[PDB]
Amino acid sequence: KVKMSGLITVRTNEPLGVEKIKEVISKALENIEQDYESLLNIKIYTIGAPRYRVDVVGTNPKEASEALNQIISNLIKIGKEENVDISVVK
Amino acid sequence: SSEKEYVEMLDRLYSKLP
Amino acid sequence: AWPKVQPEVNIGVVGHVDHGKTTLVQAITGIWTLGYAETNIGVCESCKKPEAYVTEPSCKSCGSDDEPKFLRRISFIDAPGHEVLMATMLSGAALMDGAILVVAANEPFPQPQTREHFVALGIIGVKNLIIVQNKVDVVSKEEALSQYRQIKQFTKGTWAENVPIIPVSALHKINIDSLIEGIEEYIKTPYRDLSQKPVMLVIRSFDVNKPGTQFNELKGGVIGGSIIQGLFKVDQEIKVLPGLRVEKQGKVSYEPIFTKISSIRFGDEEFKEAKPGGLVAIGTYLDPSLTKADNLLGSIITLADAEVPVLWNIRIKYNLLERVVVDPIRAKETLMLSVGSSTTLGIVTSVKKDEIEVELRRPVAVWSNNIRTVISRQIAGRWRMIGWGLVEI
Ligand SMILES: Nc1nc2c(ncn2[C@@H]2O[C@H](COP(=O)(O)OP(=O)(O)O)[C@@H](O)[C@H]2O)c(=O)[nH]1
Ligand SMILES: [Mg+2]
Repeated sequence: KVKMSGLITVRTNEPLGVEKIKEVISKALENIEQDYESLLNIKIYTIGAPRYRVDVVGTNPKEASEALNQIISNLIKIGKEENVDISVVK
Repeated sequence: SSEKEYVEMLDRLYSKLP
Repeated sequence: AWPKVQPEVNIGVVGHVDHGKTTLVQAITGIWTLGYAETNIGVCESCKKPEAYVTEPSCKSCGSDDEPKFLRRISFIDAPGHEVLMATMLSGAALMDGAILVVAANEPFPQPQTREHFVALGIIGVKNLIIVQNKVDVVSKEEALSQYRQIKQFTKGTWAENVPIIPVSALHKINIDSLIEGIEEYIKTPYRDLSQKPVMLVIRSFDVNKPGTQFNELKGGVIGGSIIQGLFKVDQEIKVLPGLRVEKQGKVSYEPIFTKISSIRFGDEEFKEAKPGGLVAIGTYLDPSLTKADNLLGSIITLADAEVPVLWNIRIKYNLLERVVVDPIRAKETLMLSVGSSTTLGIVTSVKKDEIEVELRRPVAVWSNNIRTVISRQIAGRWRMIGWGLVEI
């Protein structure tokens, strides 16, 4: 197995707040398995808001890092749509 | 709120002090 | 058999440091101490006073087996700092419907702090006072009675002229029942106008999510504060004011943060609504990023539709105290102004007479005309309170 992790920043002033954050993330995860068949599981959690960690676990190093990047790409793009500011931390 | 009133409470206190 | 209800009244505990305020509170509530403790209050209808008054569903403490009658639930305000307490009531950050002035029969009356505390209660109009002569156990009755006369002598000619005096021994928990009887008699719960627009001062804000919490389980930020007026309910749409600091290029401004109340809790008890009284814990939908580590401390909360002035500049009809917890206030000066639970620096533009103008570094929400503000100035590197006033809209 291989684990690719990413570190991000997430925040919103939306009225639904935390519920809006969950909506963006699940929408970014939808059907990720159908795109990368080698994935076993993914976990997105807070490590002290606004910081969250995205851990992608699978059997193919390349597919895992591609999935990680697609998830992150989906998060930023979809977040801009729902007024949820998401960016990658260096 | 009278002295006599205060005093009675004061006696009650010392009467329970070990 | 007693019901689980929110505290309905706030009682401040003041007096010079080391006189027994925290022990007293602990002797009343059984809780050790902004310090804050709550306690139910009942009365054994069969028994005799003061013993008939209790803090728990039992009349054995006075020789009876009847279920005592529930009266109400009260909360106490007790701080470890002398100046924090002064800032609390002088700014109105914490609602006080009454107060207990603690006096140690041990030392001479009145001490320096005990003195400032009395002028404060007068300033904020807290009429319902009970003076508690404490630590009587370490003095002779002759001594006890002497100070009594000194106290009565001090209250003579003042609003506190007829204020009752109760001698107790917080340490040995003696005459605590007489004090309870006193509280029920002199510090009655005030009438509350529940039609006023809901206003809550934010004193704490937390992110209760433990690290590692899956995103779907993320909880909204929690707000801790004191409801000043009105009735808050679960599911109400509310907003945080001034709100979110926003920078658009050269313009900086503050935007109300809209959210919703997901839960209401007093201690370890939850409710569907909250009226004034006690300290409340409010769950919301807010991004935890905004509430973590008391980041909203100093804000206020109200219904999303409330019309509330948020101003950078304010006018304050003021008064200077006789001592520093006292030179006049002059223009071009930078003072610290405490409005509610917020504290903001600001420079004085004008100074005409019993009135001033202030350019605030951060704007404040004035949910009503003539709200109280504490005025402090930096002395020798530390900010000290030197006056108080009313903000005029
Ligand atoms: N003899 C005596 N000591 C007391 C009593 N109440 C409190 N104390 C003691 O006096 C000190 C100050 O009490 P504390 O509760 O911390 O009061 P605070 O400093 O006013 O908030 C502590 O050392 C207590 O043990 C009392 O009724 N009698
Ligand atoms: Mg203390």
